[PDB]
Amino acid sequence: MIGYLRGLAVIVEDVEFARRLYKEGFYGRFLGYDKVKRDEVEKINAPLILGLYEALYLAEKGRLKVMGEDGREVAPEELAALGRERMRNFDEIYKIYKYFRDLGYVVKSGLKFGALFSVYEKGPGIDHAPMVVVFLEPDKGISATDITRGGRLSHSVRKTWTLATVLRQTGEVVLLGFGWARL
Amino acid sequence: MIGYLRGLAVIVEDVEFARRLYKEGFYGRFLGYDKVKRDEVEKINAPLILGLYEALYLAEKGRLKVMGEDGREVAPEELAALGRERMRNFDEIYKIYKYFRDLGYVVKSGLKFGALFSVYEKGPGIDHAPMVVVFLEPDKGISATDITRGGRLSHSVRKTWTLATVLRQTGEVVLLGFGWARL
Amino acid sequence: MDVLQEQVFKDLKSRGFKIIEQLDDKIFIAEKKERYLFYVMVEGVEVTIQTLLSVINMGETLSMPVVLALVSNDGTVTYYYVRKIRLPRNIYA
Amino acid sequence: MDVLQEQVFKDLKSRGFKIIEQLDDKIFIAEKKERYLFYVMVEGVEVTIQTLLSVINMGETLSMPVVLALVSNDGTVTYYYVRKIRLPRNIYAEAV
Repeated sequence: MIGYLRGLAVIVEDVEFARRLYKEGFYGRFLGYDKVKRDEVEKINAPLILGLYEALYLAEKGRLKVMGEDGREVAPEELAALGRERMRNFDEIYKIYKYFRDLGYVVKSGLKFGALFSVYEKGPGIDHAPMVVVFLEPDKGISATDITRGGRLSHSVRKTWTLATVLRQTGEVVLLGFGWARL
Repeated sequence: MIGYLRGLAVIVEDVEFARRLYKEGFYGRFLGYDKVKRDEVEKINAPLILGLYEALYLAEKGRLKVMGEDGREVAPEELAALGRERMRNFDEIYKIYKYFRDLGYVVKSGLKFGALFSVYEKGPGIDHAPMVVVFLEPDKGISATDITRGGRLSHSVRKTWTLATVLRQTGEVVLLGFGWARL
Repeated sequence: MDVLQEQVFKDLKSRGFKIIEQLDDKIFIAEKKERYLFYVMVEGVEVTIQTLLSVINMGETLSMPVVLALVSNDGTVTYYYVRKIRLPRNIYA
Repeated sequence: MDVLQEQVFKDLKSRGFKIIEQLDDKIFIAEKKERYLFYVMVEGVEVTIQTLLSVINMGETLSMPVVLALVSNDGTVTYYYVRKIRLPRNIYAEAV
């Protein structure tokens, strides 16, 4: 159940474990593959890389034990402290990650889309086709330009996109859905 | 050279004047029209609306006299004070507006692009290809995701975009140009 | 009064909406087959998350979909639906 | 970030670059047709504007174009050029 912390990601070298993670949540990415399908997983023998949010989630659940470079176990709270040190808004972002994951959604990097997350029902490829999730940071308002920008990030003709935030008062995760209105 | 302040924009009812403003640097938009060509102007008969930054700029240049609802002149200073109080980062953003305008570039709303401004050399329309200009607000850093986002906002196949900011310490407007590298 | 907001009224009226009530600056109800709650957002004018959430909540209360009417700095109007999502469990979990 | 940074080296090597010199955490020179100054940016990791300006200025000082190597949280690499613009007056500006 082991993965190794190497900087800001965790790498799973036990291929049989790697395969189980990927076929059971589409956790991680195999180097250097992508859009790996479940049914080609068994013929893949490469390490799996997990992002820090993924690794923390799996550690919490506990489907992963993370080992550091000095051979220490890295507990969940240690992983979180690292994220908080290095990544602005880690705690709020993790909450969002966990929100979607706890409800059964596949959550992946949003970098390629210019967004926080890409969120899938079945899996990236294939098919259908990410919900683009944009983060609203603390202390930040919203304006018209944010809204059209999200519409641009969308891969739907309806220009649909989601804004995720955590309300400071309550800690509530709040998701808003937007889409173009042809009135 | 009169226009009328009505909220956060200025209306020009003198059509001959409006045509001159539009001819002399593509200031404003004719109500009911977009991307009007410089020649097509003579057969437009509609009011022209000027955004606040445009109006302020023209007022400072002595090319526009702005009248408030009470029928009194609104001085450039009063226009700026109105913008500052309603629009976050007005001063900084106007500095950027001016930077481009003082250098002879046509600076237009960025809303449709999800950006601060769209910037042309010959204008709309056209021909054509606006530069997408994204704002970096005070006290804010930059991340990989910001960069891919800008690339998505671009209408270039090279995913080219511009970041504009005003340097805290010096007041220098700084423009950075980004584009996708196919290595 | 406000030429940018006016562009929204003109636009909706041109396509058979009736304006039912203005609730606030920036907030109004209008109807074409169903009543909607409109919130005008002018380019450059930021609002807090709390304000947006409140408008969205007003919609739910009044049983009306919420529409953001986005207005460019010089009067172009674009409309987005908005809603607060209640995300169900993934069926394909 | 051992591993994420390593993904960038692996990718460039695949693309026929050679690594010339490591200047720093996250800054290096590599060469294919010309030499470039690379700066690695990891998803989620913010960098001040001053930091970026410094790197761009180094490229000017070293006479090399600057490439930002953007790395996703799970190791996918995308590259952008960056430069400081020196915007010329617009020759096409209409008479006023």
